[PDB]
Amino acid sequence: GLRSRAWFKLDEIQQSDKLFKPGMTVVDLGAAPGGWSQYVVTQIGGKGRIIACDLLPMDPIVGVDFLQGDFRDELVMKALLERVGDSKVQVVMSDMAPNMSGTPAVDIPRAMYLVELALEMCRDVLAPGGSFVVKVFQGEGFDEYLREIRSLFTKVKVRKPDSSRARSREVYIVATGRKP
Ligand SMILES: C[S@@+](CC[C@H](N)C(=O)[O-])C[C@H]1O[C@@H](n2cnc3c(N)ncnc32)[C@H](O)[C@@H]1O
Repeated sequence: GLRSRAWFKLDEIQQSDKLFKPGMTVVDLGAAPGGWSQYVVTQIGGKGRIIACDLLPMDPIVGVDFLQGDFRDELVMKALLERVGDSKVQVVMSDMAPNMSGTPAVDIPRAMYLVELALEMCRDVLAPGGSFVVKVFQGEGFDEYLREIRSLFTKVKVRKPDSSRARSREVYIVATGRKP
């Protein structure tokens, strides 16, 4: 197809939640191969920009400052913050997912650690009034994580994009209005 399933999932979320506007600065976590950043550039336009990160390398995209590295490493976090600089960040988007073993009691904790790191980054860099979109899996830790997100944002919705495989346990938490 012309675009990836991931690109279509974000397009569906943009349609339901209107997260991306012209000129915004966006952080893209777990960006490879680049569908979400590709999609967001069409919305924020040439004057907006994205600071992206993934363990894997990916094709460059004009307007996207991409840093290959392990988001769990504080050194990588520091380098991402050097790319954000004093730019106000209006949206943090995370599609990070760990390598899956196939065993829930192992995969869920692995995944939950990554989304907790994404939320912590929201606390530090997401501007007041900003948004967060994050891939989360159903099951252990979901309730507590949604609660943590609801305490940091004004409105929170749980989305299951039509393009998201009904067989997959993923959902996308879409939070808006980051609190002061
Ligand atoms: C679902 S794919 C992302 C697809 C992306 N949204 C797109 O549109 O192309 C998830 C990605 O998360 C990344 N990931 C997982 N753990 C990570 C970590 N510790 N640091 C950075 N990226 C990580 C992977 O390497 C994998 O590329």
